[PDB]
Formats: sequence, C-alpha cells, structure tokens
Amino acid sequence: LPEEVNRTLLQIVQAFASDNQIRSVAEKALSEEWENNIEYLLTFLAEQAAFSQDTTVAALSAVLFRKLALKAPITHIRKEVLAQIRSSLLKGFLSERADSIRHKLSDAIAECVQDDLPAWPELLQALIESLKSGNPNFRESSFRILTTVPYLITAVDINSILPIFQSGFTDASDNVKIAAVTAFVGYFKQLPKSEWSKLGILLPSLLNSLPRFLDDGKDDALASVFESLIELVELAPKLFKDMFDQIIQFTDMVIKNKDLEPPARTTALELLTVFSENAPQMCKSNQNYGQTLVMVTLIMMTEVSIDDDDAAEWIESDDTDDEEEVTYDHARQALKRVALKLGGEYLAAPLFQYLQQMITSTEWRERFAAMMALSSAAKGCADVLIGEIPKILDMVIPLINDPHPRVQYGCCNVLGQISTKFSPFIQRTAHDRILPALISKLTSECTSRVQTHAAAALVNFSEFASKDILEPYLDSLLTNLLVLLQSNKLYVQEQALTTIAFIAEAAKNKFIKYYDTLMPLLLNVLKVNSVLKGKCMECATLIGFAVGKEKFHEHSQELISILVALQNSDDDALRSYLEQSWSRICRILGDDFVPLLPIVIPPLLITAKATQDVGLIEEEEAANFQQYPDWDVVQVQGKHIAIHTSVLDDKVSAMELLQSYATLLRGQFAVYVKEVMEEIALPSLDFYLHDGVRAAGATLIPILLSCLLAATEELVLLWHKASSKLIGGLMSEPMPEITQVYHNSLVNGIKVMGDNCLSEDQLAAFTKGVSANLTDTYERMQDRDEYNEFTDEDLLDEINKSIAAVLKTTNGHYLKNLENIWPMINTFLLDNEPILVIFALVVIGDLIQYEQTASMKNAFIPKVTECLISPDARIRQAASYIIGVCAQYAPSTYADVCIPTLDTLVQIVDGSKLEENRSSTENASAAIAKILYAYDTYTANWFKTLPTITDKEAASFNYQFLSQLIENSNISAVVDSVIQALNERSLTVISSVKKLLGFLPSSDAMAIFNRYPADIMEKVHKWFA
Repeated sequence: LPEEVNRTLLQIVQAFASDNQIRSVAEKALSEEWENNIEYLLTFLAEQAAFSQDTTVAALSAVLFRKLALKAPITHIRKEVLAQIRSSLLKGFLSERADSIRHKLSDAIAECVQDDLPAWPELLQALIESLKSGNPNFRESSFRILTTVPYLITAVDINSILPIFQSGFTDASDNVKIAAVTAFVGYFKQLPKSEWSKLGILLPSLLNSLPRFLDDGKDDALASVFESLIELVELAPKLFKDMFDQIIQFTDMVIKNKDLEPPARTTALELLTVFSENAPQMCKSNQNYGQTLVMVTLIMMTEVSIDDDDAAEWIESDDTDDEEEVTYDHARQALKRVALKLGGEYLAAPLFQYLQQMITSTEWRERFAAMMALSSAAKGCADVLIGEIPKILDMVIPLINDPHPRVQYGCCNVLGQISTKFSPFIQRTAHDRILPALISKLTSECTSRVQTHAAAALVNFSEFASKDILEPYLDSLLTNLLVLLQSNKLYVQEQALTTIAFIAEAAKNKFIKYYDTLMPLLLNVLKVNSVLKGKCMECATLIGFAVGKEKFHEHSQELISILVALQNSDDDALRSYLEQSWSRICRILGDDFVPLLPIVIPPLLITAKATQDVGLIEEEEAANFQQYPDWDVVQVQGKHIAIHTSVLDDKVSAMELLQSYATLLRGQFAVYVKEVMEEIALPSLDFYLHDGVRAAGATLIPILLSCLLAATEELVLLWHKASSKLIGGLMSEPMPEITQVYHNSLVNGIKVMGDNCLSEDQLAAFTKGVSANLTDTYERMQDRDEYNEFTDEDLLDEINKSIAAVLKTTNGHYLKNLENIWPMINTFLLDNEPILVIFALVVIGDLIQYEQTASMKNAFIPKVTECLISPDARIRQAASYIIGVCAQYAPSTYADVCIPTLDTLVQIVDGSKLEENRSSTENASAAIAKILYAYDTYTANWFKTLPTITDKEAASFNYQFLSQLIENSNISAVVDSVIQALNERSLTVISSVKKLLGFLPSSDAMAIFNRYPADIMEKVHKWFA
C-alpha cells in the first residue's frame, strides 16, 4: 500500500477502539469515503489482522474484513488484489497470533473461498500442514475453516481427509475434538446427500471416541459433542443404525451418572429423544430404545426438592413451575415427545413395568415421578391407554391421599391430564371415581398447592362433561370452591374463579340455580389485582352466557359500568380478559350491545392496524434480538429481518374480535365496514411476514360485506377492491394453506354479493391464479431414502368450491375461461394420484350442470366409466354424480353413456350400506334415479337403495323423484324411508305419502308408526298433514 493511505486508515481503525463520538465519526468516515477505495480498504484490514502487534486493532480489522468482504462481494474484486489479500491472510494465519485472532483470521480467510473464485491451493496446503501441528489452536482453527467452508473437504484426497478426522476425534485437546466434530457434522449440513457416503463411514470412529470424554472427566465438552450429534440425527438418523445400541447404552450410562452436572445429562437425553422424532421405525424396531428411554426419564423425574424432603420450599411458593428443576423438566418433556411419536403400541408395556414398581416405593420422589410420567405419556399413548382406564385409576387414586403433598399434587395432575386426553369418554365413564377424588382435595385439610391443582384438574374434566353429568356434583363443587375463593393466597383465588367459570360454562341452564348466590360475591370482588379482576370479569360473563340474557340482565348494567371503569383505568394480561368479556357480553345481549360499540371498537381498531413491524437487520445484530420472547428473526433471501411477533399476534386477536362483532351484529356493524375493510382487512393481505394476519384478513372480507349488504354502491366498490386483491393474492401467495383461505374467502364473498359479481378481467385473473395453484400442487405431489425414514387435498377441495361458485355467479359464462385450463384438468383426470382425479371429476360435474359439453364428452366418459368401479369410494362418488348430472342437464347428448352404465350403478350400489361409503353409494342411488327421470325393473332396484340420509343434494332429488313416482304394500318401507330422511336431517313428499295412507284403513295406517320411539313420534306428528 501507498504510505499515506496507511496512516489515514491506521488512524480511523484506531478510532474504532474507544466513547460513541470518536467511534461514530470513524464509522461515518468509512461508510461515506471508504467503491474507489474498497480494495485499498480490504487490503489494509487484511494486513492489520495479519501483522498488527495490537490485539484489538487486529481483531477489529479481521471482523470488519469479514463483514465487508460478503457485502463487496468478493467475486467482483480484482484478481491481482484478491491474491495479495489471500497471501497476507494466510501469512498471518501461519505466524504467531493470539488464539482469538487466529479464529477471526480463519473466518476472514473463509470469505476468500468461493466456488467461482480462482483456486487457492496454498490454503489447502496450509490446512493440511496445520492439522498436523502440535499447537492445538492450529488444529482447532483448521477444522473451523473446514466448518465454514465445507467444500474444502471435497478438495482434499479421501485418504488424507479420513485420517484427518480420525485424528480430530481423538485429539489430546478438547477444543480440537469439538471443532472436528463440528466440522464433521457441518459437512453433512452444507453438502448435498450425494456427498454424504464419503464421510459417513467415520461415524463409528466418532462414536467410539466418546467414552474418552468421561475418562478425562470432561463432560462439559461431551455436551458440545452431543449437540453436534443431535444435529446429525436430524440430518442422517439411519447412519446410527447398528451402532444404535452402543449410543443408547452410552447415553444411558451418562444420564445415570448423577454427579455429572446436568448439561451432559440433558443433552444426552435430547440425543436419545431426537431419534424418535427423526427415525421412529428404527426406534420401534429396537426393544432397547423404549426401555432405556423410559428407565432413564423416570430416574430424572425423581430429581426434585433436592436437599428438602419435606418440600417446605415448594408448599410456600406459587403454582408456577420451579424452572430450577431442570433435569426433571427435561425428562417429562422427553417422555411426552417420545410417547407422541412412537405411540402406546410401543411403550405401554415397558412404561407400566416401571410404574407398578415406583407407585409402591417408600421414596415419595418415586411415587411422584410415576404420576408425572403417566401424565407426560398420556396423550401419546392414548391409543392403548384409553382402554386400560380403570387400571390407571386403581394405581393413581390410592395416592390422592399420600402422606406427601407433592405426590398428592402429582396425583391431581394425572387425573386432570387424563380427563383431557381421554375425553369425551372418560367424563362418561369415571365421573363417579374422578369427581369425588378431586373434590376431596378442595377441602382445607389439604395444602394450598394441592387444593389449587385439584381445582385446575376440575376445569380439564368439565370442559367435556355434560351439564347432565355434572348436575349432582354442582352443589358439592360450588360450596368447596367458594371456600377457596376466600383463600388468602392470590393464586388460589384466581384458580377458584377460573374453575367456577369453566364449570359454569359446562353447566349452562343447570347453573341458573346458582346465579343468585354467586353473582354478588363476584361483584364484591370486582368492587374492592389485575388478573383477579379480569379472572373475575371472565367468570361473571361466562356465567352470564350460561344462564342466558334475561337472567344476566339482573346485573348487566352494573357489570358494564365496572368493565368501563376497568378499561379506562391506569398488566396487558387484563386487557385480554376485558376484551373477551365485552365480546361475551355481545353474544348475550344480541342487538342490545349496539350502544356500546363506541367504547369497545376504537381500541380494537388501533391494535388491528399495527403495521408489519420490521427491522432490516445485520448478521450479529440478530442473536441478541432473538433474546426477546416477543421477537423472532428469520432470513428472507439471505438478507435477514427482525419481526415483532407478539405485536402481529395481537393484531390477529384484534381482527378476530372485529370479525365476531361483525358476525353477531350483522347490519348493525355496517358503520365500521369501510374503515375495517380498507385500513385493516385489505392491507393485511400484504403481510408477507406473518400468515396469521394474512389469513385473518381474508376471513374478515366476506363477513364485512355481508354486514354492509344487510344494512343497505360502496358495497360494490369494496367488493371489487377486495375480490381483486384476493384474486391477485392467489398467484403471489407462497403458502398453500393461505391460498386455500383466499379461495374460501372468495367463495363466501361471491355467496354474499349474489349474481354476476365479477368482471371479465377478474374472471381471467382468477383463472391464472387457479392455474398457478393447480400447477404448484401438481409439482408438490410429484415428490411422494438411504439416510432418512391433507393440506393438498383441502386446497383442491376449495378450488372446486370456488370454481363452482364462479360458474354459478357467471351462470355458465365462466366455461369460456374454463377452457384455458383444461390441459391442467385433463392431466389430473388421468394421473394416478386419487386426489387429483377426484378434483378433476368434481370440476367436470360442475361443467355439465351448465348439452354444450359434447365438445368434451368423448374425452372424459372413458375415464368416468372406469372410475365408476374404482376401489376408491370417493372416486365412485364423484363419477356417479357426473353420470347423474349428465342425465339431468344434458339428457339427449348423454343418453348413450347414461343408459349403458345403468347396470354398473345397480352393481356399485352393492360394504355399501356402511358409514365410510354410505356417501358414495348414496350418490350412485341418486344418479340412477336421475336417469330414470330423464328417460321398471330398474326403479324397483332404486327403491332398495333408500333411504338417503348422508348426502343432501342426492337426498333432495330421490325424494322429489319418489314424490313423482307416486302422484303419477311397500308402504311401510316407503314411509320409513321418508321418516329416516327427515329424522336424519338430510332433505311436500309428505303430501304424496299422505295420499297413499288415504287409500288404507285407519288401523292399517296407524300400524306403520308402531316401530317408532317417543322422541321421533313427537317429530312425526309435527311433520304430517
């Protein structure tokens, strides 16, 4: 470098060490002054990092170099200067540098290796040498570079690289060992699978080198290695098959050794558990996995209240978790996670082997562990455990009264957890055992913690319990809870209100009885602490819905005044209890809520207009942004961004409320429609960083319109604007799940707006969208390994609905546009995948409903007649509907296919009368009825397919046909077929039936309804003439 340039830069870089003023002035000087100067700058920084005797200037420059060298980018730098930079970086690497500085140099060096950069064989050479050096930092830094630039591993000969790693795993220095494992795993996460087989063979050497960490007593470094192994399990789990037992035994050995700090024990646990989420068949196919996993998690769940046998510290604290009980927390999460993926099929057996034993221990901690374990495993093992339900209770319930309060707490938990997972059946089956068990823990005999948790478990039970079931226990429940309501400890009171609220909600009208006593108790609590009052307001309004409007009107005025007071006073936890309550009041009050809207809607507008709160961010500036629970950072296209997730979630919650206020208030909400639509709903579709927002935007739209319509041109303008943005969204939306919502949104918009609601260029734009959607679905489904083991159907289901909706609004004229995507539709018709076929068949049925299709008759009836006898009942359904619709709307142009296939329909009609294909065979039934109308032995067949109870459109026709077959001694089957249809709510046919009964004796007539029970005879009386 020119001599002047040096001291200019040397001054500036020295200004970087320091104060804000001197350091910002330098920052500006660099960003303003230093594309004429980039290569000078790069050259300078690289020299500093390499040769400066000043630690800090060196580090800084190395860091700066790295940053600026991506930004450059390095590709566009002069070959002449690249070479010089590369050489000085390399010279510095090989000289005498502080450990931290070699790390920084390494990372700068990494920025000078790129696929399209000129070859740098000097680096390879310096690495190969460095790996052999007796200075650990040389070895460590070399693996590091291979971690950043894994492609360098391909550049080395295989017979050099393999020994390099085997030496790596084995090295004297722990630091080197961790870097080698990191480099090894990094290889798999940066290279394509085609390259994996090439390092794969090393896994053994790595695994074999593990026990050495324990020998040297270097478990903290072991944890780091376990973490890299955990990544490799996500990438290539199969690779561990057949060394499987050796890692299982080893993790077992580590977790059991309980004078290891927890890090090595919890990461070893994670390693174990992660296999179940990445290779379930492998885990299932080894008896030893499930056995070790269960054994090991049970041991860990034992590690509670250490140095505190009485649990004194725990009784005194609140019902939040002691997150200092780390290994216990990890163990239950683990058991849960594994149970979920492997099922009870696989672990009931081993689990119970261990439960039986610990339930009866003299160590309380073990009796506890047993409860917590069952509780953690219950969801996952639902499949097996739902039928060993009394067995569970028999083991659990004895402990409800255990000497030790934490075992009691534990017992309450299982009872609660079980109530949820095995619902609704457990409510029906075990109320007699569960409710007394829990209710008995409410009494002040028991400790605060237990009382509260028993009350918690009662919410779980109540959610899915019938009012009828709960009724006998209510007085008992209520009296006990009111005691807790008077508790001294905030958390007991809070839980008592929430338990009351949720019991009340379940009880409905059976809670009317208790309204008078509870409500003023509640009002006094309110008049007297945020969560308490909010939980109280929640309880009050849940009770209010349970009892209905009239009854709730006894206190509603006062209640509302309190709400207002609460809303407008000086925790954001309360805001939500308030919001939910106002909303619950509107469900109670119906139209009477309207005067309240100007209190309630303005804060919701503000929240629901929050912008996409985004920070275009820098590499290091992310991990600290990630510290916040309220934030998440992602990468869009290499360049990263910080998105305020909490805020965006809040916007959704606000939108949901605006949407339900609109749904309940209908016409009354009209005043807001313009503002919500243009300032909330529509802009929300452009929220590419959060799909909840996008979705809530879409679902809002048709409900908005429907509100304005019910009140009353602007409606047309809005609808045009909205439908257009939805349509344009169909092409730009990346998530298929969202795409579905847009279609569903359009369908509902169309249903609101009525006839011809769409312009020609709209229709054309919708078709490009539909085409792009069908194209993207095909490409995803043409997907389906050596190392590894409904959203599409739902999307297509909706696209069928939107197409039908569009055809209907255009009254046919969309057929023109529909011709453009017939190639698409055709490919689908004759693919293999039954999903694409069903889609096409359903489109086709829509086309025929609107004799102008002959163009195509010869193209799809071959496939439809195939489909008729398909193994797949959803396919038979689609096909037969097509044939039915053919004879109905296109009678002469399809007479030739319809009548032949008529035999097929008598055959398809014969597991027909099952639930799973009741759907299919009902369409066939209707299809033949349609043919018999358009144009005698056959019609007698048709009758033997009544009644139609599941499909509404089918049923509609069959009984219209049955009514014509009459007006122009099967009598009890005739009547029954009809009674069944109405009773099953599937579908004047009655007028025809009456006439038939007219031609009979009073006594013959009456005997037909001998069969029917009271409840349906109440209905029969009210159906007849």
